[PDB]
Amino acid sequence: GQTWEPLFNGKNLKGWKKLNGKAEYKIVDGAIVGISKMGTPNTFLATTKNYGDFILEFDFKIDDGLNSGVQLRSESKKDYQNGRVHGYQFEIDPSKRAWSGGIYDEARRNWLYPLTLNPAAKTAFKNNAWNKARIEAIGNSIRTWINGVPCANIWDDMTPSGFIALQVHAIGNASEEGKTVSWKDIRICTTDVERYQTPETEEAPERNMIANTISPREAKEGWALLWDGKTNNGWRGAKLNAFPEKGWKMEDGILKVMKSGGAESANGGDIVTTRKYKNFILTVDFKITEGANSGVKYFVNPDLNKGEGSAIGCEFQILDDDKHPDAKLGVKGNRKLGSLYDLIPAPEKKPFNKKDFNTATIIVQDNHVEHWLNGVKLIEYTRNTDMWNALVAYSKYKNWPNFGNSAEGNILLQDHGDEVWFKNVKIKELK
Amino acid sequence: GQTWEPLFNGKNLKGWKKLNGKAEYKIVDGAIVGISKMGTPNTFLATTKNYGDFILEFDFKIDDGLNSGVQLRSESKKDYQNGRVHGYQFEIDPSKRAWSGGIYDEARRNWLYPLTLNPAAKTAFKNNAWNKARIEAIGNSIRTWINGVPCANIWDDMTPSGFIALQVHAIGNASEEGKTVSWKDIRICTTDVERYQTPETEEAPERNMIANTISPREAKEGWALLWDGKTNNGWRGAKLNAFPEKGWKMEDGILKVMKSGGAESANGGDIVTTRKYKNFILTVDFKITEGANSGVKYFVNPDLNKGEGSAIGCEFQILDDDKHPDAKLGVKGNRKLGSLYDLIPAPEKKPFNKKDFNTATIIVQDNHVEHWLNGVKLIEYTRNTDMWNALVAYSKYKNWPNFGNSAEGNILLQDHGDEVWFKNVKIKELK
Ligand code: NA
Ligand code: NA
Ligand code: NA
Ligand code: NA
Repeated sequence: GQTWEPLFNGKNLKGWKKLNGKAEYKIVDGAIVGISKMGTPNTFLATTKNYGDFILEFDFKIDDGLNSGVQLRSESKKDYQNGRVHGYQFEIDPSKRAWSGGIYDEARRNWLYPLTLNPAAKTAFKNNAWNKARIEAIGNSIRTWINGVPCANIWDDMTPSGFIALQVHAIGNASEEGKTVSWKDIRICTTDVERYQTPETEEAPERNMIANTISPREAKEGWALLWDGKTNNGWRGAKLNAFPEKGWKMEDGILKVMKSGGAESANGGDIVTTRKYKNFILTVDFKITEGANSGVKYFVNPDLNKGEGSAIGCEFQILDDDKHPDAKLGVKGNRKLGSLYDLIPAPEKKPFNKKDFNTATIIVQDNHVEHWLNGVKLIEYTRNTDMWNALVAYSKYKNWPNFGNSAEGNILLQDHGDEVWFKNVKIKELK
Repeated sequence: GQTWEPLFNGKNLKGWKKLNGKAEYKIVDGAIVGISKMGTPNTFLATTKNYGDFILEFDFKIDDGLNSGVQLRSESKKDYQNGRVHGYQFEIDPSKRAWSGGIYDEARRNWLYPLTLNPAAKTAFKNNAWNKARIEAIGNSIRTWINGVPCANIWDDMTPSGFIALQVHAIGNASEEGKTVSWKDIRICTTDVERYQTPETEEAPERNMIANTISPREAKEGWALLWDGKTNNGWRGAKLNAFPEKGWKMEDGILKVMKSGGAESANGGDIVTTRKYKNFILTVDFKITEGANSGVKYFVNPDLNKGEGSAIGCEFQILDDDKHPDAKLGVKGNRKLGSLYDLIPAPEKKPFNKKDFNTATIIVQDNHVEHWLNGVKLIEYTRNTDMWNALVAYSKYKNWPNFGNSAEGNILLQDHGDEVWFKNVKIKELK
């Protein structure tokens, strides 16, 4: 049957090495017990072997008010932060936050898969009890389970192989000196991994960490890239037959609208998809600069505006609400980030992290439309209704016949003369 | 079993008399054949007997481009239009309008039950073929069927007994000169009518013609009067504790708002229900004067406006679109008759008969609302939505917090200083 190799023999610490911190690892009833300390940094008991593709299993228990984790495909390099342990980590969190089984990129990218991405896994961890963990690291796929509950699922290629390590996190208050985290029955399967892998029917939804790519899961699910992360393929200027020769830069897997005078579509101009879409889920990652303005448009007719300014369509406003003057204009905030520009305001409380990339989601299912920001629904509307047409009649789009009522339209990225970054521009066409 | 009496014996015209016009009635293969003429008015072949409660059955055929009908409980009085045949008539309509089986009040009230009130019955009549008809006139209930399809259902007490007559409608163009209508197998049942009557499960929805009353059907169906047709009971001034002492008159079963300077709620002021309603079907019959303005409001809070003008609520606009200046003042006609005033425009083409009474219907089912005019849906909307709140934010109601979003409110009739008539103010409370 399945060939399992023990990583810990229940007797001694053979096959392990302590890195960074000076916390103790004692053996109590066939379990590795990591003991908290004071004045020492994070400690890691790392395997003396590197593992690429594997199925890892271990039992774990932790004192409340303590944080722990198990490093996967992790490294310690003398050239990077004096051998500080970095890489994927299976979170052990007994706090009310409840992100156990989540993936944290230790001393590197930080949170990759927090349990906000899969909230039903928050109930998996049993406080002050033994918990059974399973990790499946197969190619670029890293998946985690706690007590049979799927927790995290990331698609990433940064480190294909590295060590497994047990974390004893540095403590801050005196009230946690002898507080322990314990690991037992640590075993690994490295032979016939594909024979014993968990099916796609019993996993957490995947998060693809490899910018501007379509994972096998995303492909099976009907996703395609609108931007390939390298070329202007699939895009043209709204009023041009080809891509603009200025005002748009592509570098480091980021599609950047250039900073100019902040004027509307006066630099390189807006860019549109070279094809039309009907029903879809459109996802766009964006990062703004101070006082920046841009937007994601859909139901676009690139031939309507032959004059100055932005091409005609419905818009997912992108803005620095704190600085850009347009945020205070319009009616009851209908020009702030995430709004249906000049029509429907985004709520006052929205999950926006101005220092990082944010994800815009636009869903079109015939007449039904939704705007999401970082997995939270902002607005909901229905075109081809008495309400829609009446609302459009009061707006900036009052002169456009049958505005936002057509089945098909192009998707657009706006030039509002400010520096805005884009990546992971993907589409899932719907029935 | 059922006792049937033939109205036509198949051989001669014994039991019949020709009234008004001079068109011919010939017998062809056991059928009465009415022949169209020229220069003669409508002709009626009337039974020499009067019938009150009965079940009438006949087969009928008509040439296309011709109009006919069968008179029920009808009269011919020397004191009434010099013997002009008047009364209920079963319509025979081969035109695209398709109101065969509908009830028309010949030389009296005109259309009582057009097939606008039961559009599924429009398919019943077979062109250039024989059609079976059934009429059940039982007390105040007059119901009709064509080929087993229920067509019309009226509740009326104007004429409990009269003759049955076959109509040869006066023709205008020479091309109709020869054209005929035929009626065969004309039989009547006057004995044990209740034993053979069609159940309520197989009829057209009823229209009650008896002003300010609740028919047995309406009562069973949960309808009640908001105005009893005689007293101010159930009504008070919007800003008063009692009914206004001026500007509102009750006479002849009509509720009248008096003509003054055309100012908004400056005469007797608006009148409101002394009760609040939640979910309902509200019906109002109204008649306007030239350049008149009024309205039916719902979701009313009589305590919001303590100043000048109309009380606060959503409004079914009542207006003379042709003359009143406010018709040109909205956004894309949102202040014209039937509109949700200043919010949602009624369509450009609406069934409004400015010389007669018209029926306004307002349906509230929690957040969902509809406006109907004379059995035709005008607009439909949903409050407590992003679209609603955004649309309200652009309107005259932009300063009212949570406008039109409350479950309950009073129903109001507007004083807009013009002469407007009301009757049949009824409500069906919903779950
Ligand atoms: Na941790
Ligand atoms: Na914008
Ligand atoms: Na007729
Ligand atoms: Na009005």
